Amino acid sequence: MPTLLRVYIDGPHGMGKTTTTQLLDIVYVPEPMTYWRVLGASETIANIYTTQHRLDQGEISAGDAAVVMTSAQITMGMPYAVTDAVLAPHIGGEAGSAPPPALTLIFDRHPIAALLCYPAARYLMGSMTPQAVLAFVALIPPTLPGTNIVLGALPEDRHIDRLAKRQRPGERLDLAMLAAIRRVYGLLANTVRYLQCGGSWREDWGQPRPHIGDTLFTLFRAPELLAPNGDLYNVFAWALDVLAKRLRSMHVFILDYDQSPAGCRDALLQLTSGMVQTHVTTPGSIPTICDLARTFAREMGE
Amino acid sequence: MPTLLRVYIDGPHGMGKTTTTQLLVALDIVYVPEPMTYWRVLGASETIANIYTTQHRLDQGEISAGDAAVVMTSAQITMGMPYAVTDAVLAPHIGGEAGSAPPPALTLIFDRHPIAALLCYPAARYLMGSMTPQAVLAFVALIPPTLPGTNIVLGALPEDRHIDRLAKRQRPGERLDLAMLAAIRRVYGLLANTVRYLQCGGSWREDWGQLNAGPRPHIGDTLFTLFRAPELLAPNGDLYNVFAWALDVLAKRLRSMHVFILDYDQSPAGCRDALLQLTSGMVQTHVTTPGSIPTICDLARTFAREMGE
Ligand SMILES: O=c1[nH]c(=O)n([C@H]2C[C@H](O)[C@@H](CO)O2)cc1I
Ligand SMILES: O=c1[nH]c(=O)n([C@H]2C[C@H](O)[C@@H](CO)O2)cc1I
Repeated sequence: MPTLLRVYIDGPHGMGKTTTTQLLDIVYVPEPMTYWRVLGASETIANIYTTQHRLDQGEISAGDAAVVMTSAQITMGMPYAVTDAVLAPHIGGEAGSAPPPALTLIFDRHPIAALLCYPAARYLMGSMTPQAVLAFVALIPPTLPGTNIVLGALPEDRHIDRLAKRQRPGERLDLAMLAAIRRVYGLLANTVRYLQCGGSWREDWGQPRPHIGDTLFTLFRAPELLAPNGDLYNVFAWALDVLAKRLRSMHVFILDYDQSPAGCRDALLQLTSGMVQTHVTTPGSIPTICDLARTFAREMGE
Repeated sequence: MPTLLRVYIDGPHGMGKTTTTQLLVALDIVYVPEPMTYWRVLGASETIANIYTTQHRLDQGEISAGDAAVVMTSAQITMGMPYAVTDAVLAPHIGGEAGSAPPPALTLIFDRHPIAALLCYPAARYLMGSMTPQAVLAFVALIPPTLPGTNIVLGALPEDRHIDRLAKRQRPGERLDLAMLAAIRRVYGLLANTVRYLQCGGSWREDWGQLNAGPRPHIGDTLFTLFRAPELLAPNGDLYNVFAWALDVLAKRLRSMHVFILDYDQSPAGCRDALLQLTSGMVQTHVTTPGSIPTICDLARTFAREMGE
């Protein structure tokens, strides 16, 4: 059966991901901007940044910001969620990780962006409950074989300069969200290594590979998740087992962004060499995926 | 290898599902209750009270539509988490179908399936104007893959009788909304139809233009009929592909479910035995490890101990 290579370009916003991956047998599943702005709701991006502003300015409550914020995170990852679901059937097993794949699918972000990272970063900003965050983790789709996630690398001061340009419609420069999101993505990369090096959160919770204190597990030592004796409630501990399961099988690659669009584009091409591809499940899988990838781009990509 | 029998008793509230599920277990078998404690303390505060009050404010014209959807969506997310984590934690243990075939080593009886929190209630609330169709479709797209041996028992009770029942059985925060009762009832009716329409070979894409245990129902008698919303329609007249792809997920999730109907218009003991009768002809599954049994047993017993009642 033909082989496919899936590549999910992810990381904090304002790094140059999209603006260097478009540059990059090869299909590009762009950002669902039309779905965020119109199809699922109107100006979701604007709504997100405005609520954090009213929150920050004391015009609304933590609880107000939280319901508005949770609701919107559902809108943000909808296209990512259906795409996975419709795609999942065609993904076969690892391809003796071989000749060039029949198709390379470049995604502008992975389902965990809206299901884990942004929700985690907003909890870190005081606008989302760790319980809501864990609800989204619990809803992360199973990790199919060949899930290659490229995360971005760029110094802060430089990310601020880019961010100053990658201003989405409705977006407001919030260096705190920029720091909350950078940290979240940082912990994300540490979590994968932790899990892949054989770390057990249950065994390390009472506080070579990263320290549990440097993985995403640190965020869930939140007072809301703990019983009167400091015990993590089981529902939550089960949501953490699922986070461990989902993340350990992912393949993570770092693309340094502190270089030229060419260089970034050039680097992404090199990383390609160690990504895990897979076989499709049917003869028509490739053609169907392509049309899927083109139909998504036309409709929701702006 | 040891087999397992999972049964989710679902359907509208105010019918007697929880009582009979209990009874059934009072006759091994383990009970996975409604995460009441999660809905009112662990996940958030008084979520059921929050749900019924928001619709109310909506109805009173005190809150706008958008205000309510924002609250409903969030509330519905809290309502389903225990169901969703339990399902994701169970999954690695579920093996292939066995059948019924002799008695199972373990029988799990669930109070509602994940699709209640991720589909039925949201669809009923959309229908009540308290949530958006895109949001419902967003939940649908997130319904977990249907494990084999998914036996769903949906309840039936005459409308008048259901109404009088509701007029008693007090849930904290729940305020008697009969419009919501009918909505939830119709949603569950469409659900049953949908599973079947799907099993009789129905194709929503082939039948879109038209908008066993019985003949194939009409697409307009299935859940697909709710998604004929102008919000989800492209200027050309058809659904945008995002929503169309979500409906493909719905058909895929409900196609492998084994739905059964239980009559609630009888005594609690009757419902128990009527249910204990449906059970026999229900699909079983092996577990993936022998120790899946003890594992599964404790998860259920732990869930109940921490979230039930
Ligand atoms: O789940 C998400 N939540 C969120 O708030 N965003 C913001 C980041 C950026 O400003 C713009 C483009 O990424 O959208 C993105 C995602 I995916
Ligand atoms: O997703 C859900 N949404 C909802 O509104 N409910 C209501 C029904 C009943 O009032 C009470 C107990 O079931 O909670 C239940 C679920 I599961």
